[PDB]
Amino acid sequence: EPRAEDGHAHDYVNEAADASGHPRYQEGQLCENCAFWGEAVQDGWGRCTHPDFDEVLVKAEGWCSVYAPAS
Amino acid sequence: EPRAEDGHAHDYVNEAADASGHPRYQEGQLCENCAFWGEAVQDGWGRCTHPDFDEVLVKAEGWCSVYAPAS
Ligand code: SF4
Ligand code: SF4
Repeated sequence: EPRAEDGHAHDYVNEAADASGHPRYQEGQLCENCAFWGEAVQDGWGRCTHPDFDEVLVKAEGWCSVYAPAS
Repeated sequence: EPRAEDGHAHDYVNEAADASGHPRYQEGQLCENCAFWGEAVQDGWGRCTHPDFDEVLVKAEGWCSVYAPAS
């Protein structure tokens, strides 16, 4: 699938540091340690199970406002 | 806490101007200059001491029909 573009859904960012001034954002929060992290695919990219990112590839070091701590 | 969406309570808008249609609205009126404002908790977002806004965060440039001027 095509790689996700900043702002895709929920304020998505390919560079979590970029989500900085977001009230919900916390240091340490990445698509990688997210409860929506499907599996890795190619060169930092992976799949997000959250229904909203079903047709794009997302980035390991990225972030979105729908972020939940992995269990 | 979570950010407050538009219409949360008392005609709430995260962007003051949007309320230009309210009888109680006046240019220059903002959460940050409101008596119920409990200051920025996060960057551009603060607390509201009004019980109807107690679970959420409100926005410095927002406005609610229960606005009260402050010093
Ligand atoms: S839900 Fe989690 S994994 Fe999916 S894009 Fe947002 S932060 Fe990344
Ligand atoms: S009462 Fe309304 S205008 Fe005043 S701070 Fe709370 S949300 Fe903003």
